[PDB]
Amino acid sequence: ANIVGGIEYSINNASLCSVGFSVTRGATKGFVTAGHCGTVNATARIGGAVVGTFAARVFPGNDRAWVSLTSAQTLLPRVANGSSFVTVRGSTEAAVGAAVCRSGRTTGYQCGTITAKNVTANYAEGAVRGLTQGNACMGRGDSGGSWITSAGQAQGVMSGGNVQSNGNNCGIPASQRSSLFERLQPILSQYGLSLVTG
Amino acid sequence: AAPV
Repeated sequence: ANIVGGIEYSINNASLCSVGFSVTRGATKGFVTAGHCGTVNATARIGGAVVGTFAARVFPGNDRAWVSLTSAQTLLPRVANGSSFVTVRGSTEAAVGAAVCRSGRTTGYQCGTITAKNVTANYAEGAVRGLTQGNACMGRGDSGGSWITSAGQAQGVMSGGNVQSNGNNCGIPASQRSSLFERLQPILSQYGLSLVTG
Repeated sequence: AAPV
């Protein structure tokens, strides 16, 4: 499969999440995603074909993971934007007030601004600390997807937020949305990963 | 808040 930020993948033929970013670990290919999407060794599939397994994860506390892929996968430095693509150029962290977009299988590509950093989410499973908050809308299924600036600087992966009864926060005003992402920097250093760029 |  071609690995691009924002596309759907399923875990153990049950749950769905979105791909965050293609990365490598020495000769190993992989993608970063949300830790809540799977447990170590869970199997990831893309379009019904097995692509790899969860190699590590932390959730709750943090919300991060990486899936190591088979050699046959094609890593690309891109994030889906409709039928088009945003090129990944690096991981400079943007500051509060910067515009940012996110990509995932349920709401597609959405943009907004970063409104706060170091936010705690109280999920049923336990607290997740140190998340950054944006006001781009998102929905059930978008987890693990990419957060990126139009300039191509990767910010983190989709964690959670105030989903309404219709499964997203897209029908409430930007001012009332809390969409939270796990910072990419600590994920790359924690696992020794390098981002694929173009 | 909920994960996703």
